[PDB]
Amino acid sequence: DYDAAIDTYLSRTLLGEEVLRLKFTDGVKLRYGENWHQSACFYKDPGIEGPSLAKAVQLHGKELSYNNYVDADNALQTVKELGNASPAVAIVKHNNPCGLATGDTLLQALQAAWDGDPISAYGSIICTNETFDLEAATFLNGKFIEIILAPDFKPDALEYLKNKSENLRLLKLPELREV
RNA sequence: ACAAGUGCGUGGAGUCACCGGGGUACGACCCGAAGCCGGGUGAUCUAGGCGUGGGCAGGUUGAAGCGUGGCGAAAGCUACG
Repeated sequence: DYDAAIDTYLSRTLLGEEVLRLKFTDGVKLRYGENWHQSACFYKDPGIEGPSLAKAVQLHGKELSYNNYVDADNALQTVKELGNASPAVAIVKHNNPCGLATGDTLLQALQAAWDGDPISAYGSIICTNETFDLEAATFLNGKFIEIILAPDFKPDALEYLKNKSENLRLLKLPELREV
């Protein structure tokens, strides 16, 4: 690190050619890639930043893969543009947030996005802006989702989904409603 | 029960007493436990429930809430009271 700094600074000050070192430490192999012979491996960053996939817990659900991470992040970015305040949600398929909603009590918003896309949908990445509740949990029942992101969850809700479903990659992100 | 043998019985001595021994049942030569069961007694102690009262020197710590002030484009972060 020390030396890297000594490089970046000097290359930007003394001379002009600037050098950007990257922040990709602690690795983890995933399933594979777009195809079975396309092995991808997530490399977390040591940076303490804030809302990021690095700091998310897979309560239950088979190991997330390439596409998973990708879309999940796109979703996160979508919900994070609206900056707290008004309740909001989102969804996404093949790197395409195809279902943003705001509204009041999530319920409506959530389903309104499901109306937005009632085709492809099945197997998207719901990205709510706060905790999920049974109201719409029963709406989600049958409507296959790949991953469900959320700042936090409610015990009964969490349990409910957990046992009922057998695929939802529940990946609520501890404290994402900040900078 | 057919027979043959055999068992028991048969040519009159028992019965009623008094004084004794002994067996058996009853407390049974005397004393010696824990226990079992019937009907009554007890919550002045102690355990718990309830009603209605009494009490806890003097200090310490300093949650939420509230006021003012900082740092911030906001998001938000933060000091003291």
